[PDB]
Amino acid sequence: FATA
Amino acid sequence: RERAGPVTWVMMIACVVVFIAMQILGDQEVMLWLAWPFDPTLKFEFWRYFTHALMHISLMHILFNLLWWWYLGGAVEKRLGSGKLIVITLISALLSGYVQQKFSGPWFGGLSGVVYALMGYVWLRGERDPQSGIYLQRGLIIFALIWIVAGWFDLFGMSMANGAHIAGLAVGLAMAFVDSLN
Ligand SMILES: CCCCCCCCCO[C@@H]1O[C@H](CO)[C@@H](O)[C@H](O)[C@H]1O
Ligand SMILES: [Cl-]
Repeated sequence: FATA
Repeated sequence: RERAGPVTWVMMIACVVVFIAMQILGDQEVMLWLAWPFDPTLKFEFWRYFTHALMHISLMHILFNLLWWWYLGGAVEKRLGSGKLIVITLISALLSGYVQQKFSGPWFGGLSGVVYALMGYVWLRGERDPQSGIYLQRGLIIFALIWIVAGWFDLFGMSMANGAHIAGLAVGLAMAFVDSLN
């Protein structure tokens, strides 16, 4: 996961 | 009394429900269901262009994203109405996710692209349509710059969807420009  | 309208409310409930599901079922099982389409066979499951925004793996990010969602989305729903909040959310969610997956693939999520859109929108709409009754406080501009900057320079310790955040901001600016040609 890249978090936004 | 209540400051959060139905759309503000239902988005927070959904984010919480998904956060719980990720504890119970695991991050990956939920990502498989809710991620941006990560295969051509999945490109017609249309929910996935928006549902990435409901996923968090980090207690800190969900807290902060929901904090600014509650405050900025709440302001927008109260003053400009439910429909307006829905449209900024769907469009910012769609385009932020598009730019993010374009450059880094589909494994991402978080309400933060929508939050940056809302920041952009409330700011610019306040700046050049003062009579709209929406305004981004200076203290909040400061807080949002530090947060952005922390992300850009990897100070949080985790992987950051910088594409989605910057794309989200741009969308919210563009919509506010258009919305306030007047
Ligand atoms: C991540 C945050 C997104 C919003 C972009 C903020 C940049 C705005 C530049 O500051 C402006 O300067 C004015 C006085 O100089 C302030 O009164 C005004 O409120 C503020 O708009
Ligand atoms: Cl997160």
